[PDB]
Amino acid sequence: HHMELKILVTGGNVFVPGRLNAHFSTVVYLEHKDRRIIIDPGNLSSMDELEEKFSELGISPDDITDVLFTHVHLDHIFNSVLFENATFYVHEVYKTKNYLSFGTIVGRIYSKVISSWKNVVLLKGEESLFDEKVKVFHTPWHAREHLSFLLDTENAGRVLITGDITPNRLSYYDIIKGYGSVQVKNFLDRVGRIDLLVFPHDAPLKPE
Amino acid sequence: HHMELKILVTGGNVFVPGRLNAHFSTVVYLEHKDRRIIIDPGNLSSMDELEEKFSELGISPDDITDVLFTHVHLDHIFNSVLFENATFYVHEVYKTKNYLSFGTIVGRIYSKVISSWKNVVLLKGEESLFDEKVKVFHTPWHAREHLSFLLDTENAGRVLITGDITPNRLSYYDIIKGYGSVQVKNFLDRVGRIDLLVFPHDAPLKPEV
Amino acid sequence: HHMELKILVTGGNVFVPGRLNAHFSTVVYLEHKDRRIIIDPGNLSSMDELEEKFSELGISPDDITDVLFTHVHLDHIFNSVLFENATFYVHEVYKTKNYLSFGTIVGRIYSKVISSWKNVVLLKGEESLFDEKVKVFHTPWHAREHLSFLLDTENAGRVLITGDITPNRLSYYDIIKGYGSVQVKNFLDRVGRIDLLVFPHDAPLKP
Amino acid sequence: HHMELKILVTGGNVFVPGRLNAHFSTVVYLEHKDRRIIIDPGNLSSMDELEEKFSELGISPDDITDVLFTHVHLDHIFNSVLFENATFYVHEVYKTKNYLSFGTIVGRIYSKVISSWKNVVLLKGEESLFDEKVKVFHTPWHAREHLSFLLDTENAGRVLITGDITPNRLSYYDIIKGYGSVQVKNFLDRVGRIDLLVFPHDAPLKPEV
Ligand code: NI
Ligand code: NI
Ligand code: NI
Ligand code: NI
Ligand code: NI
Ligand code: NI
Ligand code: NI
Ligand code: NI
Repeated sequence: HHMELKILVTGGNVFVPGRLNAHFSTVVYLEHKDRRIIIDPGNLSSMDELEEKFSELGISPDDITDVLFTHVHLDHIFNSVLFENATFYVHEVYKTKNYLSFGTIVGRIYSKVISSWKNVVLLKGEESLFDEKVKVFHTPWHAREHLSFLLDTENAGRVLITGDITPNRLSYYDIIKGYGSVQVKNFLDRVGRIDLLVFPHDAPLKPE
Repeated sequence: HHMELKILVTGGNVFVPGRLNAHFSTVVYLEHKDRRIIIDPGNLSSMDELEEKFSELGISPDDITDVLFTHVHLDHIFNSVLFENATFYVHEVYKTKNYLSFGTIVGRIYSKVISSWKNVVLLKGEESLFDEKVKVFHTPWHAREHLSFLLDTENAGRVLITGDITPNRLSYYDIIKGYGSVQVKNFLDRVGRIDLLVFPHDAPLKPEV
Repeated sequence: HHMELKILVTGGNVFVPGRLNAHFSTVVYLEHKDRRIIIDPGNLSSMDELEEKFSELGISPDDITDVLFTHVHLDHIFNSVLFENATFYVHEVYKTKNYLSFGTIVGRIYSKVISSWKNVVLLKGEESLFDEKVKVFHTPWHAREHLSFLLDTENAGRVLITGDITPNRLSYYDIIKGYGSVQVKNFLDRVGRIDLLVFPHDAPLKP
Repeated sequence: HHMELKILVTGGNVFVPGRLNAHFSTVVYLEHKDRRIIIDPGNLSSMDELEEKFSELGISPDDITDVLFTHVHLDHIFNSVLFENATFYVHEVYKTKNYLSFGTIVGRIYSKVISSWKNVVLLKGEESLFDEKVKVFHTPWHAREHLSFLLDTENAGRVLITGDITPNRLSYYDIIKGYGSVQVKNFLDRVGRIDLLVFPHDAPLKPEV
């Protein structure tokens, strides 16, 4: 039973201080057996791209069975409100944050999104999920609850969903050049040879 | 009892076909007597600006008493989900649209936003609200439920919230130059002399003499 | 001799009053005989998409022979600076505008772009260009120099490059619904049956 | 003779892979004696904001005497084409990069911008400029030519223009939390107590005690 990967959205940034916040994460779709899995469902601003991709795939949001989060930042999780039948997976320490302290307005939005998750599995890191096709790593070098996911796929080989420990190619290159996070560098060394790096705010890359 | 206007957000556009939709409306705040009124609460992408402005004003979303919509487009209405204590005002023909036919995904979002409105006043056009400080016009030259609002303010004089019949200054200039919508031009002629045009996707403008 | 169309970039809008102006036009590429033609070269913010498309096509900006402008707005014309070997086509009345009056900063950028056009063909409207494959219409319902182009293509049929008289699909729908520009509506009636509408700030549409 | 700081633009990001690149840096303006100084003139997309700030200041691009670059990335340097009378300052090792190899189109744009700089001062790091009001640091943890600038200002105290070694507040917080660049962290330790951090793609921040 093979796991197939599709990148529904490659993420990016839209940010003007005090005026515009439309960051949007990469959205990863996986099919394995009877599971239809999303990692980082993304932000509202990706709605038209997702509409198009769901239509190509012949599926509805109602068919998504499992949704995993690298972390609890709105630009990665907002679209979670679409998936009423999914089980949601997230690192347990997210429960130690007071999201209502994020600002009157912003906190209310986090709270409404988070409250919509009716079935939640809390992770610790090191789990291997979906018949060992998905390995979970606790990678708290961005947010305390941050996770990265290593995927054993048929069509794309061994794929690392980095999350925001490496938001884009430049951040990855900074690690290679030796002046980035020592923790992230050590983590990448631990993971070892992979076929594809899937960043949250850039197009993916085959490591050199 | 004077009505005071503050423009919390001047709107704009962020659109890349097939990739990015982050249009965001102008957000207008009005204080009159014990009412705290918003016209077009805007889009999620304005959340940091709104945070700042609410903080300057010393208010919370819970203090908003009334929210009016030019029309039912997400970039104007999304933030309506923040105002749990407000009465919502919208043109009655919005009920004749099937929002779930807007796309599986996009329809679901519209439906969830619209369902959050627990107290709704249905407008027809021509209403004079808030002790005659707000005049409602049915201006369906964009969407069937579209409304424009004329405000009698103390601090900004006579202010027309156009909505999307004139999204920005260039669209207004096209009317003035004679090659824009005949219906919108007629409407502006009807309204007559005003002090300020507040567009949904641009900075406001003092009109030509 | 057939004319082939490729849409290199579908345009859009990025605009925050007082803070951000990154509007970018649709960029149309046409090959006909030995001509490599661009209509509305676009804005700086399309640079990565253009790099990718030029690389797919196996061409350089040096190989572009002809560049036509719907009108002289920066989000349509900026990338003209890349095409040093091209002949530029533009409506003659652009010369009657004082671009340095656009603002000290913005005027300077217009002036620098416009000064880079070394070979210019001035159009009036109604011209048929490239062995009658491109018909030029003067459509001054946005800017006095504004042009629209009707293209007789092999791969996409009859294609109207609207320019900013209809920036996107919504503006076209407003005309269909009867409350948009009467002049644009009459223009579209005059053009008649076409296979594709190519807007400057949206994906194209089969009418 | 005091040096006055004005932040003309706070920078940001606009990036959609394969479709849109409109990153734009913070733009810093300094007045000292007869000098009108820009650090990182920014990107084309800031043109309306710059227009408005230049108008407020009562100056033209022709009045800018000095322009310094944190580094040679288009979103920081593009607007350099506006300043015909300026001396440009940049780390010498930029000359070792082949900008034509950045891609046919992108390389062309870099080359045209860089060619417009008629008077250039090549920096090495550790220079003290403008009567010692500006200290230059070689901070190559982003690009080989990358510089940061420490400013002694009258109106904002001691200000660090970080450049892209810390693009925004989150990158700075990562350093404070202990999992960011060791080199950047050691650099901030070396700089010591300052009043303001000016990031290239975010609003500035008063540092942590
Ligand atoms: Ni994050
Ligand atoms: Ni992120
Ligand atoms: Ni609308
Ligand atoms: Ni709108
Ligand atoms: Ni235009
Ligand atoms: Ni345009
Ligand atoms: Ni950089
Ligand atoms: Ni930068």
